[PDB]
Amino acid sequence: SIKTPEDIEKMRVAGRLAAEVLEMIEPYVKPGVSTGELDRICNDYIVNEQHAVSACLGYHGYPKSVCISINEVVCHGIPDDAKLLKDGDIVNIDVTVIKDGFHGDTSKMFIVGKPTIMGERLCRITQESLYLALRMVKPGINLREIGAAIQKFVEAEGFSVVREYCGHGIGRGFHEEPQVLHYDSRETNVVLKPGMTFTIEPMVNAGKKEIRTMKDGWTVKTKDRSLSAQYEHTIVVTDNGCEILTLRKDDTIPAIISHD
Ligand SMILES: O=C(Nc1nccs1)C(=O)NC1CCCC1
Ligand SMILES: [Co+2]
Ligand SMILES: [Co+2]
Ligand SMILES: [Co+2]
Repeated sequence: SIKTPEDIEKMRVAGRLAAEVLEMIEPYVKPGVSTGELDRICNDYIVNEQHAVSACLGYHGYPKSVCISINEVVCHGIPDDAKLLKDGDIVNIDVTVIKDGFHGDTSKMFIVGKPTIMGERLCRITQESLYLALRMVKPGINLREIGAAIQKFVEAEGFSVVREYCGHGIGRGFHEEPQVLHYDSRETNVVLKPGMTFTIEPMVNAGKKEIRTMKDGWTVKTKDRSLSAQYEHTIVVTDNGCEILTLRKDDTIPAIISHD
């Protein structure tokens, strides 16, 4: 749908909160911490300090506040008090906060302790795949073009794009239309218009594209057990570009992108 300025104002708030959860949690992502504790830290911050709520907690049956996906876990990794992070791990923490009725959805990769060459590369390339997509967002561009660009970039770096999961519209709803595929598909025919709000969250595997759902029904792993990485931002299409609503202090892309 198309958001009104009033709606967007609220999404800036929700987006900022979600981004601040990732900024706040970064220092905590080190060797020895459990994903369960990280989840608790995020939730306590969201509820007690931001006076907001995790959109993930309870969503479609999800049992935790954030999704934490380590190494080969592609997405929806369930925080676990017994799962400890260690040197070299690449970890995605996907956050979604609701505030004043609107959602802010974002994720980033954290590398624990000493990064491995491939781990740093996969994360960097993945973030750049998101950045290149964000730099294309403007009225008139077709979402299919963005998916094509992401895939082309990722595969040229020897990595694969997960097909199953995609970006999504967002607002009062967590996952609204349209679907934002991260690969070229004729199924995609959406011309961007001002006011549209959605996410871009490419999941990239170091190995093959195939994935598999684990026994908990949420955790997804690469079929070949290769490393996987993902970054995500929620944006609003502006009259001549876009505004990243979940920009962080560490992001290396501007919040307001304009074309012409
Ligand atoms: O439900 C999804 N993600 C969640 N993260 C935390 C709680 S729920 C999700 O990505 N769903 C998509 C796959 C099916 C429909 C869209
Ligand atoms: Co999800
Ligand atoms: Co997300
Ligand atoms: Co999302």
